Amino acid sequence: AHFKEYQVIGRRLPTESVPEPKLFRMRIFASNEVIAKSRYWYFLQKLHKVKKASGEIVSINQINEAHPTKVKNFGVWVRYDSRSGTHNMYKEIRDVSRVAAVETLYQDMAARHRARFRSIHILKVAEIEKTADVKRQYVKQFLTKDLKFPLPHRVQKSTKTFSYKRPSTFY
Amino acid sequence: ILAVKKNPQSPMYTQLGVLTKGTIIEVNVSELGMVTAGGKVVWGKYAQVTNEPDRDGCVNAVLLV
Amino acid sequence: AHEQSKVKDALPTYLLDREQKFSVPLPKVRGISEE
Amino acid sequence: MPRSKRSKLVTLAQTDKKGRENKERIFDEVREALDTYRYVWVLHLDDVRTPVLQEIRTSWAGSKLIMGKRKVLQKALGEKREEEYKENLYQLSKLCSGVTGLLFTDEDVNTVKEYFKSYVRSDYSRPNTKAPLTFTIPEGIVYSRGGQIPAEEDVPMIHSLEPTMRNKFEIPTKIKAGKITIDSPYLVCTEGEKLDVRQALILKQFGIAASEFKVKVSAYYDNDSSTVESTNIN
Amino acid sequence: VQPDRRWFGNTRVISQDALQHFRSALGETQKDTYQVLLRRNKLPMSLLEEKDADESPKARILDTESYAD
Amino acid sequence: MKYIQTEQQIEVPEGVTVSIKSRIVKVVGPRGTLTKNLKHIDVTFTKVNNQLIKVAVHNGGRKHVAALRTVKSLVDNMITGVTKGYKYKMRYVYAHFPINVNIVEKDGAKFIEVRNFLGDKKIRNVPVRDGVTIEFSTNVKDEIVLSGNSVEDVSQNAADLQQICRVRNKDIRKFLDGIYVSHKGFITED
RNA sequence: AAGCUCGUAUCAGUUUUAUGAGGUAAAGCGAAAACUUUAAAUAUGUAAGAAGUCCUUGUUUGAACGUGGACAUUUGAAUGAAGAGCUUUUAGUGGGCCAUUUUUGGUAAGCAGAACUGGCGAUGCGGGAUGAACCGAACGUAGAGUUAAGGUGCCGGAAUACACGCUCAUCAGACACCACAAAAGGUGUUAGUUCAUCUAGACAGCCGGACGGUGGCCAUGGAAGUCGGAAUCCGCUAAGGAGUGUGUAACAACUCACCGGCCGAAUGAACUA
RNA sequence: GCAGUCAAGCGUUCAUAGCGACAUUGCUUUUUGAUUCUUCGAUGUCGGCUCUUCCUAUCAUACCGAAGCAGAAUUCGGUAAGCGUUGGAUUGUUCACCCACUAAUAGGGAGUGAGCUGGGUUUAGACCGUCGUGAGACAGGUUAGUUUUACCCUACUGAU
Repeated sequence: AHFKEYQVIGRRLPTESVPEPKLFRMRIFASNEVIAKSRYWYFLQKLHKVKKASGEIVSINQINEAHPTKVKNFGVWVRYDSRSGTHNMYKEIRDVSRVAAVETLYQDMAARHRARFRSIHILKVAEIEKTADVKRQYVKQFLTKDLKFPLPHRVQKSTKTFSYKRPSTFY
Repeated sequence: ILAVKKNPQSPMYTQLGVLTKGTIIEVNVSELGMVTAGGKVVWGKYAQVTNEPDRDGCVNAVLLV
Repeated sequence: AHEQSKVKDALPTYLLDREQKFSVPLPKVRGISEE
Repeated sequence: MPRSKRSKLVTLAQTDKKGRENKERIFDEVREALDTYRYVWVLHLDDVRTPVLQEIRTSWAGSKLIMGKRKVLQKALGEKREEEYKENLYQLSKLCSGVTGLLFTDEDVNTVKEYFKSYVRSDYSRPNTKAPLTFTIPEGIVYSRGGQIPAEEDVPMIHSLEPTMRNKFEIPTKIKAGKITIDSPYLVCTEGEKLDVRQALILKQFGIAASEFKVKVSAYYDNDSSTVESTNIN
Repeated sequence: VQPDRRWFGNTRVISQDALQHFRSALGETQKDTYQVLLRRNKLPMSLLEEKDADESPKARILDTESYAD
Repeated sequence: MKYIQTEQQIEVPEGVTVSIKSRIVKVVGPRGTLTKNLKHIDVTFTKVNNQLIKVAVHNGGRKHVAALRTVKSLVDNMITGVTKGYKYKMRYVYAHFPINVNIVEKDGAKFIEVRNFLGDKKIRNVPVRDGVTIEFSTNVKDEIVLSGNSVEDVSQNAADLQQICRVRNKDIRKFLDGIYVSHKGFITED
């Protein structure tokens, strides 16, 4: 969709001989808050034996970008279960914010590996602070001095159904 | 072969002599040269047929030892 | 075989140098009708 | 290149790649022998028949001869002043160019510089030198050795190597009865010519050793004084 | 098929005295052209055959020089 | 993987002038002029300084970048053609029936006549191409030399001469008659 | 319905609580996995007030059994609400397919027998080109608006919309579908995982070395690394097999396995989608 | 087919719990091309004229690739359905096999009771054999052993 990133802090319910549990926290990518809560409970129950029935959501907030207008490179690490045995995977995405990088990663996984939103688990999104640490060549080829290139050839948009001019793809 | 000792799924077929799969038959084993304690010479034992010999010609059997 | 070629029952003298419960193996076979 | 790529050729032979340990052992041996002798020469022996090299070796069983990767010898000695086992070495390490070449010894300088002065063997052209002779293949049956022996003692050339001279050595030949024959005069090399790649092959095919090969020296180092002395012998 | 100790039991043993008797009583036939057979008294017949020969059939030459030799 | 740009370079010697309009290349040299039409290849040409011409592909795939070094090689071949020229050398062999080769003009057409092949009576003609000169080399019996500015004419004519004399329905281990290509070099030499 | 005694705050294809039953660990932890200390459900039975509580105690004090008064409706969980029970008898019916969810048994492969729950027959309407079992859907007569399922190049009402990738098929593909040939074969293309080589210079190319005992032993007309058989060692090296192919009647000659020289930055193998 | 051996992978991780491709051995009669004188129960229908058209899984004709392919004649393959693919003898049976001509005598589908008939339809008869106490029935065998339309609408062929 148009994703957002939430911070969800949950906790097991209080009880005698165990007051004040240990307040676990997660960063989740989702389109609204209900999906974020659902993912939090899913991942807790998967990690260990806590249950929505026995826990509670202490807080849930939104995390904005600190510099939403500065181009950055991220490395993304993903694990997903489809179709046979799982496998981890590291990709590089050059974009402007963590949310948009994740959105394009999801679209790309859908395009290639027949993967949907409930098969994919984002493990880490980390900015590559130092150049020459980027690995992938399809990103590396955008970091050269004095870069110039022309727009794709032979495209043009029209609205009339009849034209009198035999257009030119100027060029 | 020397007899059809026992055919499953009926005694009437045991009488008639039918050789379906699972049948227990009695074979002459003088070619294997078996000798029993006390020094006698076995020449007849039991085997089980292990195929459907209506989908081929051979009757295949495993000795019972 | 080639790769392995780099690093690397009591028969008599006349028998070497030569060569070659009470259940039944098949219980409960399928059933055949009289038809 | 996910598909449509060159399938490399696997082959079933006994020997294996030598690996990094060989470079390391060589670089260790040269440096740990560097402080066992006193005079360290350098040689330029490029196209050396291994039997000749072995004769040079055995001409004294008291001194060690080392051969290896050029840059490995440099890494043993030292590239800049700011790294070297012993002192002032770089001034000969900056000179070794071809197939070098390192001679340890425990003998006076003059005996060695005269041994390497009075030595030469007879050999083949080793191309891109000058052609020090002018021979033409006679215009009949091309005999095995080329035509420079008494031809009535020679045996006619075997049939099996006609396509080499007809394709690669670019010599117009035909096949009459089993002898290989030529009918037009042929010139291989003109005496005093830069020899391209094919003429050395055509010459080595006829077994005429007509080249002087002498080992040469370019630099030198004496330990108990520790300063190089570059003397040129050829 | 139920399990049972028969089936894994010998059924038709025979002894050396009977073997020798029957083998000696196959070279004394004296067929009568007017006697007809009524029953045959099932016996192990591959042990009582094999009168003596004088031939000793040919040896297999294929075990030494196959064909590529 | 859709590289942003792929590039090659064509070096030009000091006698020839290449001139490239839309995609119709024309090279003029010390030996003649050659023209080629590359309008089916989708590349961008650029001149650097009178001795270097860069060819480029913007944002191209694997099959599209494959056809770039081939354009480079065609233009290079044209340049070496107009400076050095090409000379192919063919030879004919025979056992019993001599192959009799001749050049004959049939209404201003310059065919090559091949008679007596294996005793045949058919008169095989191969039409010489326009731009490639042909002559029988002396000092060597049974040798025909073709020369010219273009490779794709010399080599094709040699192919026609070679393939006009196949041996049908015989053991090509025993029957060795034919016309085969002996050498492919330059006119200069050396 | 005939009809009449009864809408009596009592009922219910429902949840909650108490408790049994599955006992599978998947809570979770042990006295040297060796538990039962104990979950969370999965549908599985029963129970949750007036025919009920207390006082007081006569018979075959605890067991049932008799007795003489106190006890009030937020009177003993939640949701919904008025259509359960006898008598008369009176009409039709009394034997069958599809699918899902459990269970048992099955062989070439199908499947067969039990049980629950939906569809059909008795039933139109919208969609799937066309359809009894597929997706939607509360059938009087009309007006207006909004939608379901399916769709939107033209047939044909509705974007030749927007954004990111993949694909070239000399019968592409657009499927009652996730079953059948179905596991592999391909120098088609794209992404990914794990191991390696590498400025003491990788991968591809050219050029040089490729040695000595030694034509190693047995074979036989001839077998010198290369028709065969048994070993497969030693020396010298940077490296060089008692030898990967071409070749000879036997040799010679070329070649790679392995080293080095020229050049200069990334390369290779296996594997998954 | 049955009983094994192997061993790349798969299987939650896993060899060894298990599966398990490709390879491999056991034998169904006799090591010297000797004649094998099996020819052993189809319970239901094949076999044959006249005439079109289609498939390719190709016999011949055209063109190619490979073989100890010297020449001649062959053998194994690729494209290809344009063209052709015969005359007779045999029912004490023809779910076949013979001998000739030929370039070759390939395999099939649509079939086909309204364009034709042979065993086989069964009947009306009769006799013989087997069975039954008998009337009768059949393990059989022999003989006898009738189906005709369009004058309607379409399709096809010609004609106004």
